[PDB]
Amino acid sequence: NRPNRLIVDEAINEDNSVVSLSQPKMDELQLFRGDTVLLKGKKRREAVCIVLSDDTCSDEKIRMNRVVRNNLRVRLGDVISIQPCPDVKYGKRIHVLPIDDTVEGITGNLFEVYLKPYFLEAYRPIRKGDIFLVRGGMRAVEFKVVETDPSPYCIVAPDTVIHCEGEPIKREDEEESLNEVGYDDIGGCRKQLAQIKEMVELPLRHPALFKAIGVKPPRGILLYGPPGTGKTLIARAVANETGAFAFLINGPEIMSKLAGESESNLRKAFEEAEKNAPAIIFIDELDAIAPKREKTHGEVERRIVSQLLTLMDGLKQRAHVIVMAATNRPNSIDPALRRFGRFDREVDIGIPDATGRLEILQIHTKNMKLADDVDLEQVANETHGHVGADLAALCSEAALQAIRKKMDLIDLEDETIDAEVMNSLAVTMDDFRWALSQSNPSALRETVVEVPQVTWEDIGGLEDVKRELQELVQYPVEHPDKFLKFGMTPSKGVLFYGPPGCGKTLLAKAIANECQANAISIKGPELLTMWFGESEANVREIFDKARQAAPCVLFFDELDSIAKARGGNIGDGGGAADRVINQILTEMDGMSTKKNVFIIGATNRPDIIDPAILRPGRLDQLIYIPLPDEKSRVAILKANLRKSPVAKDVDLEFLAKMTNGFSGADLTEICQRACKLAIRESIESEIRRERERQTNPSAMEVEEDDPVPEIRRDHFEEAMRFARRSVSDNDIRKYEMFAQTLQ
Amino acid sequence: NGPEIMSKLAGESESNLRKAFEEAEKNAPAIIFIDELDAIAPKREKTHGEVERRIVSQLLTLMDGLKQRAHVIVMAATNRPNSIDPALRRFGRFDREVDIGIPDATGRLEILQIHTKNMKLADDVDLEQVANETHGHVGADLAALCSEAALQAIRKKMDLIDLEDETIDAEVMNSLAVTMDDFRWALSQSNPSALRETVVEVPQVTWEDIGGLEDVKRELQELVQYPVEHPDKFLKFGMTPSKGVLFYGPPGCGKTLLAKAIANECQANAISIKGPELLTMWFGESEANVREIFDKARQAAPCVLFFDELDSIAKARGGNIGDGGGAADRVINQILTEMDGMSTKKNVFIIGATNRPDIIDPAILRPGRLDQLIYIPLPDEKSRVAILKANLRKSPVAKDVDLEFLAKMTNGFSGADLTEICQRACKLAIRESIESEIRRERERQTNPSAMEVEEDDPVPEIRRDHFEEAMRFARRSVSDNDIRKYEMFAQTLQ
Repeated sequence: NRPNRLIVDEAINEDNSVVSLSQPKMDELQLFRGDTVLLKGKKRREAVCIVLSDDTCSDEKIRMNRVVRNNLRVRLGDVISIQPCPDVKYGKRIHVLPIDDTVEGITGNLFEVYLKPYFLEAYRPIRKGDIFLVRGGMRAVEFKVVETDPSPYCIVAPDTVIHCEGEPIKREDEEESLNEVGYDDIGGCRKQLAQIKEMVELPLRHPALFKAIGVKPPRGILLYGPPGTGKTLIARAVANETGAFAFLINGPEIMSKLAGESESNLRKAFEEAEKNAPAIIFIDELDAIAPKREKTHGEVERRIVSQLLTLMDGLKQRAHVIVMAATNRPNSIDPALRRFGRFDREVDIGIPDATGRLEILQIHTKNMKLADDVDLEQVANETHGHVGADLAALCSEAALQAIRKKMDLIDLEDETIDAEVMNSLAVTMDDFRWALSQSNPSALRETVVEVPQVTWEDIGGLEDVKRELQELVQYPVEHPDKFLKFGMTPSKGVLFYGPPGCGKTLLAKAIANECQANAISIKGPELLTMWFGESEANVREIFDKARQAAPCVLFFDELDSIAKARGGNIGDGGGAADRVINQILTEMDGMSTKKNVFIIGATNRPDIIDPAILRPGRLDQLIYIPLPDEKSRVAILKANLRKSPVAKDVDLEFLAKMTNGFSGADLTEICQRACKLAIRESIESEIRRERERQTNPSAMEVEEDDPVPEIRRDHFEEAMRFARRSVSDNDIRKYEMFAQTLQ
Repeated sequence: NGPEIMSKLAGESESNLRKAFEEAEKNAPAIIFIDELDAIAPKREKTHGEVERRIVSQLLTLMDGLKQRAHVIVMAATNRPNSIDPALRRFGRFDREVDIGIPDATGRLEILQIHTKNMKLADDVDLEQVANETHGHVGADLAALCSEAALQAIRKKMDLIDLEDETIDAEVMNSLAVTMDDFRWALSQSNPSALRETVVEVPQVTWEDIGGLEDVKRELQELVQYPVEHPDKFLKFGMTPSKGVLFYGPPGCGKTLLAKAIANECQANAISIKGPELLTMWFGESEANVREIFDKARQAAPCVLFFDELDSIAKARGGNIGDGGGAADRVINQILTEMDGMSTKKNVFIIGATNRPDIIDPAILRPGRLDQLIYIPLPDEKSRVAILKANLRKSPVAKDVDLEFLAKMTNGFSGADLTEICQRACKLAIRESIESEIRRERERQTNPSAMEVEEDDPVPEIRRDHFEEAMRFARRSVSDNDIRKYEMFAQTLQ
């Protein structure tokens, strides 16, 4: 609705000093011809200069020299706030000096060769930060701000004095790129970024607006996350977007200096941050300054931790200063800092999922010059355990092997052709596959949080189980009003039991997928690790994480692992009590339903699970997953072969008909054996025909007809010739007895 | 400020601490506050160095030089008592201690009031309901919750106003208010900073929450109520109070629901400890913590210290046969020691509970200890009526359903089973309501009837149908063999 809130679009006058008009808009403005109009955009950098060299284009979209997009803006679709501010002072003059592309060739004076013919009767109505193109030649070189005799911008005049003693730069350009980093650059963490924005942007932009209510803003934020996730870029991008100041503190850099000099820098940091407008302080590798005091032994260490604490306690809320710190884990710093008034809010970064890795590949892949076969999606999905720095390494590896293996006899010779052939250079899928061959991910041990994609199309039947699940997880998160009306206490668990590998792990994920909620899976080996290692404190981390990421279906399978470890039902002299079970019970008893975190369990031998966990306030529910009946195996098969070709001579319904009861993994084994037979037959036929072509000197005999690009009935018939009923009837009867009489 | 003192140089640290007391002595009756004493005088086993002890010594000597003629008093803040050098916890030094604790439902209400003064609330804001459902919070979490709700209101309401710079912002802040949904959302994303600490407060459960047990009530009132009112009778007849009682019977028949009751009738605090803590101190082999509980029980008196699942450790090493050993362990020994080293004149009571009494060490039933055994039996006629009325008092109910009929149909049941029946009925009601609502919504959607008003909940309450469906799947959670075994345990108390 703001009248001067209008889009900006393409421009044709290669000189940036021109700014457009829109006569219907000029009638709205007081836009006068002369020196300058203040056209305001983002990050406070503007493109202020002479005006009215436009009205060639349509209205509602101001024509602004494209070079004022990289500056003052980012892309199209933006909006300008054009408001005149002509008649600026006439100081001495504005800086003259190039930046990047002038040392390449004759330099002379850098003013009187190429740039002099442009400050003619248009004597630079400018604003420091306006960047453009000006030359007396190839017509592509920048003109940047270096000096400032008058603080505000002016209109130059002859007879002045200029010193091109300055040198064109390039490292300065990299620094400018750091300033340039913005929301689109950082990728792979969307949900996390939204919280930081809603936390820091609103207090910053309008301080008095948030102060009027007077509620407390946050003083410090602590970011978790393994290395390489990208945390410096987040802080720099936030600072760039809020147009505020910044200050960086490196822990190792602080610790290197002398004992006496260590505190001076840390005091100066806060002092400088206090002398400016709303600013943000960043500390990287906090563990190097304030680790757990049990490890540290000395005098300087505590004498610096105390300084950090006292400085953090002297803000007073009237300075509009906020601090963010980077640390690997929460249980890695002195708990003194994790207190109110000190660091009190925490945000975890995590590990990018399949969606985020696609964004990271995109931001990195800009100069790749890819081919059609490059399927970035397939590349991203098969990238388990990588982080924001491993992907860059993978891209570099693929690119450099392309360079070498292709120009194995070109790049070795010195000649400009190298650059030329770089234009001819490209990248193929095989390069990416090969590079993925030698990729050692830096994180394959960390607990995984994400939304599994498994849908019930992946498992056919279990209708009543579907209904019960939707009752237990779906309905509560939609209509709490019904619980309020009838005063109801949600149930917080459910227990499974039945034969082995009948899809239990394939159901929990399913509900999460229908709930769009994350999921976490923990198996028996971890239970054995914390048993033998006798470290059950880890059980507090899992739950803690489950609390941060909610909702989650925390799934425990092979619950009977520890029970069977000390024998079966008879077991040892003891009963059915252990340590990890006690910690599980404690955490369950100390959890609030109002965070919507669900717990699921699984086991094959339910007779050897402690009954101490089936009382109210706990699972208190038992569900039995039976052997698949008719046409459930049909859906299982369709899921199995949906990634492999199949002919029509084979009918999955026939395979289902032949079997009279089977487990879940056995059908997968049958399909895999059929695939193995197909692969062997194809390879053998191909090699035999290749040998025929070799021994026979038929220099030209073209024949490309794969005898088996698919699968036939024969493969499945041979598979049927060797198969198992993996479960005996005695187990079925035992489960029937376990059903008891449910009166 | 402790950290402020520690930051300075070694030489400069003592000058400030001397100047503090010097200035305090130059004025009229004054008070000195030390925050985070742990930063200056921690347990010396942790500290290794020279400056640390050279400052603890200065603190002690300064503390010993008051002379009582200056009218100067000092208070210090510390997280726990076993966190400072015991030198300071001596006579002439710090000798009096006061525990702040964790605010209960009543206190959190006051904190909400003091914080909520510019909130500009609406009618629906029920601060009471907000306060009661605030377990585990402290004096700083409530401020954070207030801020979260306020700012969420600011954003979600002025999502297209506050983003534009204009004085109207302040003006719309006048139009700004807060709704209950904002508080509920804030409570959704609230992580309390204290959910593991022992709780001390007066439970509100009354005997209206459990109907029968007349003789049990009389004996309770004899054991806990009467002594705290007429010690003169004990003096006259020269009587020694009994300091314990033991329970035994089937599972979950209200044992936990009785101890609190007596506390409620006595307006005295209560503390509950369960088997998982016993297993934690067994496996962890840290029974010293057993001295903390009692210590706290001494500070907050009277208290009915309740131990349930006492047979947990007994069953852990098997049942009656168990292991080669008998019925002796470590935590039981510490319990016996602390009971033997306690004075009745502080009025602290101890209660126990268990389901399998045959596997509890008889070493604790001798005089000077519980020495009393009580059996809570299966509820008889109309006790289940009271338990039902307690169960559904937070839910609407129609008149077609008669709780007396439900009691009549059953011929003996546990305590939690009736709760399960009520919960299943509530689940059926919720499912039926949701299904009917969604079906009618789909009818309204598929039919382009732009205006068809009908607000008649088919079930804003519960009907019998739900209860007969519940009856169609119910369990007697306890078998008759257990009843006979308890009968044998009754033995012949000639």
